[PDB]
Amino acid sequence: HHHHHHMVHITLDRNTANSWLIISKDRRQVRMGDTHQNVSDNKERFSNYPMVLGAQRFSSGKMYWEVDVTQKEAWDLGVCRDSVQRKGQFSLSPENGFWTIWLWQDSYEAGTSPQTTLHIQVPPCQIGIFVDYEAGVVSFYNITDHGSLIYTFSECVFAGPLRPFFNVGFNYSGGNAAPLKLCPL
Ligand SMILES: OCc1cn(-c2ccc(Cl)cc2)nn1
Repeated sequence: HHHHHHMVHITLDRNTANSWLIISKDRRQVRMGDTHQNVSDNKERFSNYPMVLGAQRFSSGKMYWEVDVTQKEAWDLGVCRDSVQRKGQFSLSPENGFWTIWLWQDSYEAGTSPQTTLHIQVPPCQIGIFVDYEAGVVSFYNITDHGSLIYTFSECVFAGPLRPFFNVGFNYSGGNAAPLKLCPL
């Protein structure tokens, strides 16, 4: 792909984070804490899952960023509507305002309803995410495998501003403590 030139500098929004997340001072890394991180509750925080949004909102144009997932067992990445549900249980689907892929139990899947099996020969250490607002496209790239395509959502009905979306996943196993990191341009 040749999307690298639409690179944008993404930072995480502390106020949206689940209360167990630890966001780095530069707002470029997030990981699961071993306890509640001593923050007040608010209507923006994801309550049920270890999720956080980017601060940036996109309503036009072409945007590209990269996320490091090295040595994680589970995570979700992509974009979502600014107005997604924050509280209670929900599925990651375009009907609920999410355009995402994930790793879970040694398989990669796209957040369609129902979910779609992905075919990845080279487990990614870094994922590239490309959004074309006008075209209604979200695409995912395997940076470890020379930028190979993972998945394209097309005919997307965004229906509002978009925010970068992150889930560091649960760490029930003790093997999923590693952070998500926004990679430099
Ligand atoms: O480290 C064990 C661990 C804790 N969590 C967890 C689950 C749900 C929420 Cl809302 C917050 C944290 N996941 N794994």
